[PDB]
Amino acid sequence: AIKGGYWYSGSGLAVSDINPSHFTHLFCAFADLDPNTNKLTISSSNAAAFSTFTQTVRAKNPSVKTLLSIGGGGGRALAAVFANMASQASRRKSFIDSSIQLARRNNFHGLDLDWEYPSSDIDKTNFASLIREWRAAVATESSTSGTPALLLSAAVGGSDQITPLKYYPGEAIANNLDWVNVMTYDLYTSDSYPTLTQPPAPLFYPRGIFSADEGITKWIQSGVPESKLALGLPFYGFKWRLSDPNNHGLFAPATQGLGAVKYKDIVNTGGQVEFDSTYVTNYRFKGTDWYGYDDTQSISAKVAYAKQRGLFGYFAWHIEQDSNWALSETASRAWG
Ligand SMILES: [Cl-]
Ligand code: NA
Ligand code: NA
Ligand code: NA
Repeated sequence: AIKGGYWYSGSGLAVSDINPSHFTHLFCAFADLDPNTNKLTISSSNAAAFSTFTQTVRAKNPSVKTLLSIGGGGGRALAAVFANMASQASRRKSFIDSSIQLARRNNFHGLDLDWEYPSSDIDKTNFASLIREWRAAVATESSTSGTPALLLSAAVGGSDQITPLKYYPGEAIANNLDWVNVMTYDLYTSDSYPTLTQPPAPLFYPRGIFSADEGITKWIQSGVPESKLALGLPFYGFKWRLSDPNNHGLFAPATQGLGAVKYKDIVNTGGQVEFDSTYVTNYRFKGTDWYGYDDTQSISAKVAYAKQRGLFGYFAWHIEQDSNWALSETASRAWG
């Protein structure tokens, strides 16, 4: 049911170059949360693109649905801002009201909350209040205006490796959001694990305790039904420098991390591509350069996993990182 794609406004991909044929849902990232008013705002840079996002994409795929994403991975400061907004009923009200009005005023079908991350039992309770009040406002605004109701989603931590999932209210999510975008990636980055090559977003991780499978299982255990979970797919990976170009498998000795790299830039490298079916990851190497990332095989494998578990679907972060829609096409084809 969801073939999701995030369009990151700072990516350089123009809205008119998006191919919405491979998606059911497109997220326009990100509106900003104003710390002063606690209103959802759009930067003057984004206003023209956001205001025509939906009209533009629907010219190519009229059945595609759009949502305005709010927040971002903006560090602890942005988390603080969401946290303080969520703490008071009147702040939540400003955010709720402005988010709905902004979605309507800019022809979005929905809103996507990206608070990274609730990080206390109080954050948890406030998150539940925020989303119940948001659902209530969305149902009221829809009934009072006659306008078809906004969709509500949230992007959520995808593993205890990323953030303690105990600080999400699973039951409040199940009853109040239409689905969640489970961020099942960035588990084993080259910045955090610089001395051994890793699968950064492995489906399974039998040498440890965290994986996409662990995260999905925890979300289901936490009170969210599989039919409200969308599996996250990263369109980028991480790079390491190998100690020895001849020692180039998973968990190979590395001298350091060399950052994150878009899929489209990994494919550029050529070299040798491999697929590990135990962890479900691709990797690619040339000389001492090593990349751990999702290529078409692991994308297909993750999408098949999602479909077999009865998940709602999948989403990609983010679409500009793809190469000629290769991963987007692969994921859509895998789902059917
Ligand atoms: Cl490890
Ligand atoms: Na507006
Ligand atoms: Na609902
Ligand atoms: Na080095």
